[PDB]
Amino acid sequence: SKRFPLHEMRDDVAFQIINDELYLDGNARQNLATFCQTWDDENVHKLMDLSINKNWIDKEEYPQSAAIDLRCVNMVADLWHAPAPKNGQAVGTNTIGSSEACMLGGMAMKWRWRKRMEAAGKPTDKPNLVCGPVQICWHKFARYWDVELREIPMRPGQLFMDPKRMIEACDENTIGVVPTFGVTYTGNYEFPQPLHDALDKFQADTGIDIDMHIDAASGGFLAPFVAPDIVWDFRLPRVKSISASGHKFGLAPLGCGWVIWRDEEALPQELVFNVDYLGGQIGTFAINFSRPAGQVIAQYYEFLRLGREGYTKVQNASYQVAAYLADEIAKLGPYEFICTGRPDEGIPAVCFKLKDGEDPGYTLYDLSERLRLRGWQVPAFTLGGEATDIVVMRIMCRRGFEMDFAELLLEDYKASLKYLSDHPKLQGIAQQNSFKHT
Amino acid sequence: SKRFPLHEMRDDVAFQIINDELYLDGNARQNLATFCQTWDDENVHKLMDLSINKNWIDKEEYPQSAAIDLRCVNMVADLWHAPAPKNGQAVGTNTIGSSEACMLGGMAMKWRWRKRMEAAGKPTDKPNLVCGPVQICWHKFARYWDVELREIPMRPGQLFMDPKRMIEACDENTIGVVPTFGVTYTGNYEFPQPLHDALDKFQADTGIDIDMHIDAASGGFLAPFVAPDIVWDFRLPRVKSISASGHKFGLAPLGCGWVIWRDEEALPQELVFNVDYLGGQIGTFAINFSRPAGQVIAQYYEFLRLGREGYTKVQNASYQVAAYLADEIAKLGPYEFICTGRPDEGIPAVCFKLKDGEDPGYTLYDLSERLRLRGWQVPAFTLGGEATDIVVMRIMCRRGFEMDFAELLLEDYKASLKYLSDHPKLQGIAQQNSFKHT
Amino acid sequence: SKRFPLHEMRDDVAFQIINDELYLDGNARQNLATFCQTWDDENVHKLMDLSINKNWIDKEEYPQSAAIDLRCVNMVADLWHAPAPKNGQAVGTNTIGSSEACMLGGMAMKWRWRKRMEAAGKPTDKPNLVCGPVQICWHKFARYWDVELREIPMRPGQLFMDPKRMIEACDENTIGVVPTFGVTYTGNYEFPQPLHDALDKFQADTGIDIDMHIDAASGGFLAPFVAPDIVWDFRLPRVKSISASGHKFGLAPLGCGWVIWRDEEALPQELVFNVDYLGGQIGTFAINFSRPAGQVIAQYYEFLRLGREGYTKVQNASYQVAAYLADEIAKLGPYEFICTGRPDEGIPAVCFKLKDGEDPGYTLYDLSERLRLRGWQVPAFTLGGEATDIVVMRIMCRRGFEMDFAELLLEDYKASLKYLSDHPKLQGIAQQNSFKHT
Amino acid sequence: SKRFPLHEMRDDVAFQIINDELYLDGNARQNLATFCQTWDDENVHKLMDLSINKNWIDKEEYPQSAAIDLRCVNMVADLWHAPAPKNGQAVGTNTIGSSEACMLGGMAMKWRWRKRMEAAGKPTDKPNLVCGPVQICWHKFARYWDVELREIPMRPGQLFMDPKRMIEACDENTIGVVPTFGVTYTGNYEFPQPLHDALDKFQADTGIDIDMHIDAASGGFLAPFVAPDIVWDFRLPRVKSISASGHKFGLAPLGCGWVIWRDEEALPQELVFNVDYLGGQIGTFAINFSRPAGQVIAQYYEFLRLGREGYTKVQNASYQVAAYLADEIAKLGPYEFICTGRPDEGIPAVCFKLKDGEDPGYTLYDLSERLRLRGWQVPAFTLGGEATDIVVMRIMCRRGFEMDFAELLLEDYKASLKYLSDHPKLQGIAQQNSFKHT
Ligand SMILES: *[C@H](*)c1c(COP(=O)(O)O)cnc(C)c1O
Ligand SMILES: *[C@H](*)c1c(COP(=O)(O)O)cnc(C)c1O
Ligand SMILES: *[C@H](*)c1c(COP(=O)(O)O)cnc(C)c1O
Ligand SMILES: *[C@H](*)c1c(COP(=O)(O)O)cnc(C)c1O
Repeated sequence: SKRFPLHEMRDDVAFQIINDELYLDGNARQNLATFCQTWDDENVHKLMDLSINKNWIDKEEYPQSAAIDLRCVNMVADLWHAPAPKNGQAVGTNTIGSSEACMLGGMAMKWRWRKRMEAAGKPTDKPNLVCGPVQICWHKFARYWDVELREIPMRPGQLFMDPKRMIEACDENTIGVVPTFGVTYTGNYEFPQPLHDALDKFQADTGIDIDMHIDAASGGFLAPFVAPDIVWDFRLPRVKSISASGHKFGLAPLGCGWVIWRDEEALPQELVFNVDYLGGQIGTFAINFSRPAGQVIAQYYEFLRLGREGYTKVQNASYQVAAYLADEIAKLGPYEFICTGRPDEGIPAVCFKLKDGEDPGYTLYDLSERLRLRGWQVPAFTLGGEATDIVVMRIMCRRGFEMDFAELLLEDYKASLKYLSDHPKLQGIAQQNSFKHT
Repeated sequence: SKRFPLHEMRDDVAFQIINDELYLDGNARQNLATFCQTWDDENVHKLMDLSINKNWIDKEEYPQSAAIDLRCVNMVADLWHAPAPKNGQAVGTNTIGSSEACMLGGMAMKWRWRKRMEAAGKPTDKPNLVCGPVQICWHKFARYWDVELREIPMRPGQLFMDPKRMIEACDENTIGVVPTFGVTYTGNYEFPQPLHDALDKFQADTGIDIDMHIDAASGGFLAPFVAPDIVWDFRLPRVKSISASGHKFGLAPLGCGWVIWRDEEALPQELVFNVDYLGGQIGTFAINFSRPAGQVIAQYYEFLRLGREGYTKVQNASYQVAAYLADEIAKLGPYEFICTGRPDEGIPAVCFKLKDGEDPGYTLYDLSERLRLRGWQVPAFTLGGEATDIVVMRIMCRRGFEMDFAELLLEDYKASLKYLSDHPKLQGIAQQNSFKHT
Repeated sequence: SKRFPLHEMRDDVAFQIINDELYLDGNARQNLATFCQTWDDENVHKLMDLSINKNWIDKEEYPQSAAIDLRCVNMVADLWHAPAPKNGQAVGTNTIGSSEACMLGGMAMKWRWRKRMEAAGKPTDKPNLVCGPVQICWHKFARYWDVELREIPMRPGQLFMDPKRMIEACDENTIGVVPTFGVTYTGNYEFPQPLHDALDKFQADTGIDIDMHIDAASGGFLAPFVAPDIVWDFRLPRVKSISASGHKFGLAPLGCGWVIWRDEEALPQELVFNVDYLGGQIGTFAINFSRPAGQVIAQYYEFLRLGREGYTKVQNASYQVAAYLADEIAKLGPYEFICTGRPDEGIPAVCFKLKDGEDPGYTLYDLSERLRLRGWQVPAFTLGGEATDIVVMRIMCRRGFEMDFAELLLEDYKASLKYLSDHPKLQGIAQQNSFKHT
Repeated sequence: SKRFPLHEMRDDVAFQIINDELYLDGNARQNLATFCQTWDDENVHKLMDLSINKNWIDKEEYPQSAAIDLRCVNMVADLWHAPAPKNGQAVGTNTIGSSEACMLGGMAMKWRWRKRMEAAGKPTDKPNLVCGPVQICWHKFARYWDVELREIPMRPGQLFMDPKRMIEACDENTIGVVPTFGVTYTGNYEFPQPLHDALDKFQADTGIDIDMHIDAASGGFLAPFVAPDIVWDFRLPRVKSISASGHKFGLAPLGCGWVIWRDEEALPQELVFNVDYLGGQIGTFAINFSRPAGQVIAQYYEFLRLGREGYTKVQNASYQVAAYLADEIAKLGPYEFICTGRPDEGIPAVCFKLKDGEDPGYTLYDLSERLRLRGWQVPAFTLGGEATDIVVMRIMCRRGFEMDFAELLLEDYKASLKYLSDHPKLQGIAQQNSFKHT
């Protein structure tokens, strides 16, 4: 049970035991809380099966996996408008996910800032990072790398880091600013452009030059296709690096993330380690070492098969569903929407709360429980900062969640409302927050 | 081939294109350089295929995957003699590999050390780490977390960190010592026991109490089965944590690593982050967030199917082949062996060099090249520290590399020698280090 | 939107669309309400796949499928102690399920009765059928064939047809008595032996000769293996026919039923239809005509693979889990058990209710809902007969639901109780019967 | 050796034994006697495999299977011009085949009649059913439900139920008329419109109001696509119900039938039974209960993939081949055709007999045997009624039977004729009817 087994067991019996237990896991098709891919593609399955033993770090034994990874780095860099590479190869790396990507970005950000302060003869004893309602990976970064996290707290009417409060927290100890292009909590984009203008003025008034790292975990694979006019990437001079989750809207299977740097200068060479290989040593900047290359290969398949044309069609379908749900749900209760699935505002999500004062006879926690009985997982949870007095419901519309599935959700939603009305004693009982990806 | 594709392509054409390219990767069956699993098991393939979308961090949607992970943690802790958990669950976590596991162990060391010094009213801005010929992940750890790496260099006579030099580098700023229970370069174990005795005396003399973290990337899944008497794990009081690679001798597919802590006190809770889940929040101490659970499930399959009984047989087979090759190769040239595949000395590997002042007409680099033309990748490389000019050949004997495969290698080895003798001009031409996992 | 589609679409697109929505169906591994097979066997999947086009009624084109069906009929007849047939072939047939099998048995009863009456110059326009708490297929039989259904009502302290009330309902117009060897509602066996004794005495006293048809939908593939001493089958003279569901404890996949007659005399030939075939016409007594032979083939696979000893082990495991749950659940509340998974009393099920006048702060309907939120479907429903006031919870233990899953259920059971205790306003809200197979 | 096996057997041995004997079944590709699907589609195989455990009656655990079934009901009703449903859902149900469907239609018909007679103060103990050369399922219906079958006999000139002889058999005890829209014996359609006009006149002259149930086992999925203007469905007032076989020209795998009622009024609610489900009770009118939902899912796949335009193409291909064979075979002997594969007269079949008084030196029975030696099963059999002295050959052209298969059949046909000519003693030897689906 708790001990390492003493004796053997027939291969097929062991497989039989485990296979039967796994049916206890959900298939997530009715899970509207997660951001990760849950759609099945036969080709992706075959590519992953073929790559179970392909070692991502062994560029000697698996040269083509390595080659494909480099093409991916170039493509993502291009998608984000990185300046043309002098050597023809963009500066970036594949990672397990946005978490590792963000940490690599954070470290580079801290290193640049440090070397800069040292060149000015200033102490590098107490660095700080300015950001909004960031995902937990940034809290780990601040803690693990001894950096003071200056999180602009959420607050009624302004659930994001705005220019004014951002500047209020910036000083010579700020290694950089991290806008979240697709806030986990709500689905809305923190727009880098306005923040960028503020940083320019800041330099003009104080001489302090601050860089940006965009945590585009979700938005990095959305805006480029459905809202190209939004300027949030390398088109902005201060953006030295950007990270995103391939396994979210990048459409790759779980285990794929990306981080790109503006140019060679943006990435401190002190953070790159050379590794010997027969064809010459190659530098790597990663937290991991041995790991499978299947997700990189699957990511490439998605790029090759879809292109901008196909990604636009896929993301457009998600936004269409999200907008549909936002419009229909609005008609069923006294709700105040925070996100409505608009391409120009954020990701394909619907986030709302009960209007202040309004009491329809149930909280969102109660509604979430009723829906769970219908098989749906629609997360309800309290926000942070100075808005912890707010309870919201967030619906994520991923690939595979078609219009007809949304129609069914609406029927169950209405059925859940009718039930809550018929049984008033239910109101107020549900009090636990669901998994919200952070 | 550099920019993100503009137009889409037929799914099957995209697959066909990538599939054809992948034949350029090797299958590693004749690669005797890598430590990672290269053997195919139909059941492992099925479990992995079933888990492509199972999110390791989403304990809510995939509860059984989470349950299986916890069983593995307990089993590994048991295998390493961890003290009985007061709450029934061992303290530890699954990782992508030994690199992440080592970083988590390192940070824990750094944190325990901190609170130790602060308590004793002493500064904490100049920490250092004492170790031997460690794998690159530790060099990354030192650089990324600003810790002074005090690596005891290899030298003709002792290519490992010995008790004497270890104490010489130890002081009040030593956050801990890291013995490598299975040195990447040679395959030999750095025995923790002697170093442990030295650490107790160091405390009895200076009052300084230094702990250890065992990097058992390879050895953690070897000694427990074929050399139980070697005391290197939690049986030693100073060992507060141990890490190992499941995808190496743990026999799991690429993407699995483990780190276990002696008990709750060994892991600073300041490094643990809580995440909300409908069934209550759960603490996680990891660098990654979203990622697939298939490797954990496959690891469990190996534990269940093999048990101590099955692992002993698998590892015994490897040691058998290693010892055989060591015995037969010694008869082919003037060699000095560093590792001969002995269960009591290290892992299933053969490592040797030409005897000092002995020129047989070829270097090990030349031999490696002849073998490469015969399909084998047997790495030749220079050591580090004060042995920088020593060239060695290291042969890894993994699951799948059976006796008849070793017999073929010997025939190719002898043929390579005859060719080198018949063509003296080849001597000294090859000079590049092969991939050596570090 | 729901009209017959106008245009064609790509084969793989249509499949993709349907495949994706099928995830909305459950996998039933945590459904403890159904009696049907939910376990998966690769060999069964292969046999079914190979038989997709094998026509059960076309004995000419698919002679081996026909041969296999006949072997199954002989094996089932043998299992139920049917008298040895003169021509070497038992009288009986495969069906889609117990429903069709019961109707065939019902028609035969009605026919034997009619002929009996006609021979004695008695009217045949007012036939009735005596039974206990039968599954809905008998209510369908009564209505479709105009037979007065005399169902002995369940009542506190006697939820089954007892000898006394059975006789009270019998007369000259009774076509037969249907004991239910495994009552759907509770899982308990209605023992034929005592009822048979009553029918013998009834004949001796009134001259009325009444026969039985045993509805052994579940019990037919249980008692023969774990309680062979229970005399419920053909060993009893009045039992003219027996039916059972191969897809329940017969372990066959959905779509397999069986009905066996005592001998040629038990099956009126007026009900058999001869169909022309090259090798000679063959009689058929069935409601269906064209249909696949896959389930018959799979049933045969189960017979050959397991045999008596195999089935005994499979059923024994289910009885263990059931007895275990009954034993453990009793310790968690003021319950009165109706069925506790004892082999000598019924099927592997647990059925209970709250003790009269006892109020633990919840109804079983509330507990069922809490368990649903934890992924389990454990049906709670009101009884039939004259007990539509009593609410019970029934747990079915099928193949695949092993001990460890039962342990998990207990953990969730206890967790549900605690939640109900900490939230008393939940009491009495839930009030809808779950699917209970009738 | 016919008993229930005693010991277990290795799963692989049991599978091997059975797999090897199944090769004794034919693959039916050269069987031109059957109406059922014998074509293989990988997507249908995948869908069926995924649905092995999906319980058609458990709408609670398998809600999507249930929802898909309802879509199919609506689509088939639309295809047959059923009046728009007030509640949005057509009245009808999936069945295992046309046999069950016909019995359901038959019972409903008997009930509607009974209600009418009771209100009229007339006896209801002598019901009769008027029909033509119906398939065996109606003979079963008549026997099982005690209804007098008034079958208009086949006779030279008219091998079907004509208006005049239909009316001559109709009286106040007639529960209805059953036209066969695709006669099993000949492939010819019995046109409902002419019969309908006759029933209109019958009511005008006698006040006796008689309805119809169309047995469109084969024609129900043909005429709507290739002969839209044939008025045989709900477009006709007296048509209260229609049934058809999905596994015949509906292109679904074995185990799928359909029966649709004109409206709620056409279906006596006393024949519907309610079943409890967590989401509310749902009524069912079926003979069977538990069974797999795979065929329903596969039928939906065919509807979605093909649509009206696709079915038209598939059906046209079969008719093209039928017409081709009819035209060619006529040039090979003194034959009188009954069916020539015309879309406006019937299904894709070829039916013929030897001209009266003509003796080419062989009977169709002899020709059939010769073709069997060449791998073809082309049934030859005697008709009934007043044509008991007429022997015909019927060739069915199903999906998969391409033009080149037909060309091969013709070569073998010619070869068989030559052989018969060279061996005159063969004439008259063969005298057994083949399987003809009835
Ligand atoms: C999901 C998310 C992350 C974490 O990315 P992973 O791929 O899960 O490691 C980081 N930031 C934001 C804003 C996210 O939504
Ligand atoms: C292989 C190795 C590592 C790195 O482990 P990964 O599983 O590749 O991350 C670390 N330390 C040693 C001693 C190793 O051999
Ligand atoms: C399940 C059941 C039936 C119906 O059997 P099916 O195989 O679903 O047709 C009939 N009687 C009893 C007692 C049952 O439990
Ligand atoms: C084939 C046929 C039937 C029987 O249909 P099944 O799907 O085999 O139950 C009934 N009537 C006619 C006219 C048929 O051709």
